[PDB]
Parts: sequence; structure tokens; C-alpha cells
Amino acid sequence: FREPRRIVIHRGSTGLGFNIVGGEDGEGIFISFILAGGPADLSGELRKGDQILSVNGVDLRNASHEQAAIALKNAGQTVTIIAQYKPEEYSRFEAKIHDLREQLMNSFPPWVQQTRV
Amino acid sequence: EFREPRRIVIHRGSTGLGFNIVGGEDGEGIFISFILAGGPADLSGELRKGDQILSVNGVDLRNASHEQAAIALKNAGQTVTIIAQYKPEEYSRFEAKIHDLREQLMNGSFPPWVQQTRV
Repeated sequence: FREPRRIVIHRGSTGLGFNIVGGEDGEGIFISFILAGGPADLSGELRKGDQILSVNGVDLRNASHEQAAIALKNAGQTVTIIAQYKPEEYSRFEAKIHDLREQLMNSFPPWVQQTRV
Repeated sequence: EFREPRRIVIHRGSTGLGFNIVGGEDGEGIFISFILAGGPADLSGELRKGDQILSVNGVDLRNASHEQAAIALKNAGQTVTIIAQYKPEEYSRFEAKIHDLREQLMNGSFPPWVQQTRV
């Protein structure tokens, strides 16, 4: 439905200012957390639930969570990214975790792989 | 096979100079995309679809960014000088890539997330 949206952003004393998840097997790379007010919310062109398709033209469509990671701290000086906002597919994740989570104990649990950047 | 650049003599009009530009990422280069028909660049018929813009007012653009070009086109003023060169091959492979990834992503012109300036 949605068209991807190109964004560029310059790191802070924080860094890029969002948390990443996904793409260790059959998933893909997604924005878990927009920090309040940092180099995300000040722009605000991103939200939790955009998948990150590109980082300076390297393709994260199929990328691995640590490839996604080497790329996006390596990303750089500044980094042309494209976000495809995909709400329906990111809830198809967050709840599976929560349901997974309610099942084994009889926001995100630490055993859910997520990488700060 | 590479072909002979040309020095192009064109002047600004109305709203526009008659086209827009693509490129500047990955050090690739700057290319026009389309030329607004009935516009100075179209009206002059010395510019076509799929050049690289090598220099404008002697500013070397080969390895340059997109917005530097975008302004060099908005920026120079009123008569401007362009060495352009025709590579429809590398522009197709360019567009074909883009066209080919759109439906991969979602499922003639280019989607909003790629820079193009109308100039």
C-alpha cells in the first residue's frame, strides 16, 4: 500500500536514535523504538514500525540483524535511508513475542534480539 | 561504447529550464530524467532524456551529489553552460533497476523516495 520514504539523518551525541529488530531468519529489519525528541522525533518522518529497506543503497530487504547493524553504525557521516512503513506486518511480530512470552512464563523481553543504534 | 560530449547553450524560462535531474548517490553522476515538453530545454531540442551532466558553468559534476547539481541548475543563472553526454544505456540500467525494484518493494516515472529535481 505505502510507498517507501527516503530520509537522510546526521548522527547525534546519541547516534541515529532508534532501536532495531528483526531479520535473523525470515523476518526483516524494523524500527522498534523512536526515542522521544532525538534525531528521529525532531524530524519525526519515522515511526516505530517502518522497515528499513536501504542504508546508503546497501539493501537490507533480506538483511541479517548484525549485517543490518554493521551497515547502519558503519552507515556514516550521513546515511540515505528508505523506510517502508508497514504497520500490519510489524504487529504480526510484536504480538507473537507477547504471546510467545505469555506462554513460557506460564516492552520487549531481553531474549528478543534488538540492537541499539 | 562512449560518445562525444557536447557544449550546450540554453537560457532560463518562466517557471523552468525544461527538464529535471536524477543521480548523485554512490558517486554515480547526474542525469536528466525527462525534459518538460514545450520548455526551454525541450523547446531547444539540444537536450534529450538520459544524459549525464558533466559540467555546468565549468563546474565539474561527474562525481558530484544530487543537491549540488539541483542548485547548480537552479543556482547558476540566467544563461548557463552545460557539457552533457548521452548514455541511454547507463540511464536505462539505472531506471530498469529502479523500475525493477518498485514492484518487488510494493506488491515509467519514479517514486517519491528517489531524488529528482524539476529544473
